[PDB]
Amino acid sequence: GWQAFKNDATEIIPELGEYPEPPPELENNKTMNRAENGGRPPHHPFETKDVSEYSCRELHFTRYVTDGPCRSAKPVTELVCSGQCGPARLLPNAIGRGKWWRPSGPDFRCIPDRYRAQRVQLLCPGGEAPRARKVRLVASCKCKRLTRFHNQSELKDFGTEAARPQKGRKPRPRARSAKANQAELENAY
Repeated sequence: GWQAFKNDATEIIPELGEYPEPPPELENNKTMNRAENGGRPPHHPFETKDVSEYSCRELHFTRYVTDGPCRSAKPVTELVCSGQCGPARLLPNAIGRGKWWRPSGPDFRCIPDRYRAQRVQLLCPGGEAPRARKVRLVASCKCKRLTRFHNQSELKDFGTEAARPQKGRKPRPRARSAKANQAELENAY
């Protein structure tokens, strides 16, 4: 006996189904805003003081004086002497072409004037008492030219010093003499 089999063809026609189509995935944002500024500084005109009188001008200064544990309740006025003037040139004839002799050393200076002694009132804290303080400050001042004629001068000061030895010997003055002399006195007939 024998044993056989029976088969047929074979067709492969699958339908499948792999169509993955998911939704999107992104983002989109915007931006918008506003701000404000500020700037309103002060504004004023310009100015300037000018002074140039004759003679030596008077410099008025102010400062607070203090002496001890107390202090001046108010400032003090001080007068300083300063300024500039001319050589004051004015002759009855006024000449000068190409001949001179006198010195050509012009100078300028102002002379002092009456002074003024002011009294300040110093106050102390809770514990001490106030105290007065007098201050001698110039009251006036005038500008008077003056020609000097000084000379000579001295400045600086730098010197030195050196010391050296000193040896030696005295001389040797030698000399020997001899007193000798002949003489004849043999007379005859």
